[PDB]
Amino acid sequence: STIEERVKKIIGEQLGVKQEEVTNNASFVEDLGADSLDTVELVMALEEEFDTEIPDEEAEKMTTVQAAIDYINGHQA
Ligand SMILES: C[As](C)(=O)[O-]
Ligand code: NA
Ligand SMILES: [Zn+2]
Ligand SMILES: [Zn+2]
Ligand SMILES: [Zn+2]
Ligand SMILES: [Zn+2]
Ligand SMILES: [Zn+2]
Ligand SMILES: [Zn+2]
Ligand SMILES: [Zn+2]
Repeated sequence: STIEERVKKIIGEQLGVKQEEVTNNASFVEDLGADSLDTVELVMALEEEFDTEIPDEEAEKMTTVQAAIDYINGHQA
């Protein structure tokens, strides 16, 4: 599985959303129904899956699926 696939799987699982709905340009809050808890638990799930830290100032701007994919691809452990 590619990093795109693994990031999308974690997002779908954390947010209770179906894969077909996790499009690359989807907004976590505006398309995938993320509530405030979801935002911190999603960051935590990505950090744990990829063994990487995400600074909160960058999480605040990480508002789409592609933003999360690009962060993870760009910070490989
Ligand atoms: C706990 As699981 C179904 O993402 O391996
Ligand atoms: Na795919
Ligand atoms: Zn899984
Ligand atoms: Zn849905
Ligand atoms: Zn949208
Ligand atoms: Zn951690
Ligand atoms: Zn940890
Ligand atoms: Zn760890
Ligand atoms: Zn951490």
